[PDB]
Amino acid sequence: MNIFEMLRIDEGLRLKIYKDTEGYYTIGIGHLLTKSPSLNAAKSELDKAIGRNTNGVITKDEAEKLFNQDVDAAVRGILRNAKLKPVYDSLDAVRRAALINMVFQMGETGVAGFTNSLRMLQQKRWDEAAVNLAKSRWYNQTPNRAKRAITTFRTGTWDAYKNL
Ligand SMILES: [Cl-]
Ligand SMILES: [Cl-]
Repeated sequence: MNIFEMLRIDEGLRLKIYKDTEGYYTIGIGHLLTKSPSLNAAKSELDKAIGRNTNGVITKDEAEKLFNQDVDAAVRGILRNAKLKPVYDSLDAVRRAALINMVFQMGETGVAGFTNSLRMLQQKRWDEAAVNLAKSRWYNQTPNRAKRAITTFRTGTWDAYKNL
């Protein structure tokens, strides 16, 4: 198991524009297009991202390419973030993947706001951090996915993703 496989399980793969859990236009493997309520705005962002007139539909290769870019961007945002970087450096390989997952889903800013959980993770207080992470809108709105990430942080293994 690795970050790519992990996120592919959490986000799924859709080749036509769709609305995510928050109702935002998205495509591929969780690639957010726009928070705007307009399909046109979404189609236009898609074309700009792919480099062609797509008509709201892309191929698998195109989806994977956006995915690669997005993971890279997520890692780069963590490393550039003063609050995130120290946490990430302190963690093992499996838990790093869970932090990337969260950044991919909610953005650097969002994650950087979990101050208390971040400090617990850096301290290696696994159970405590897991309880604190669950007290969030994130867990209440997408509980199954949040549970998977939280279990990951708690155990340092891929058990939550094994079977999926
Ligand atoms: Cl892009
Ligand atoms: Cl969920």
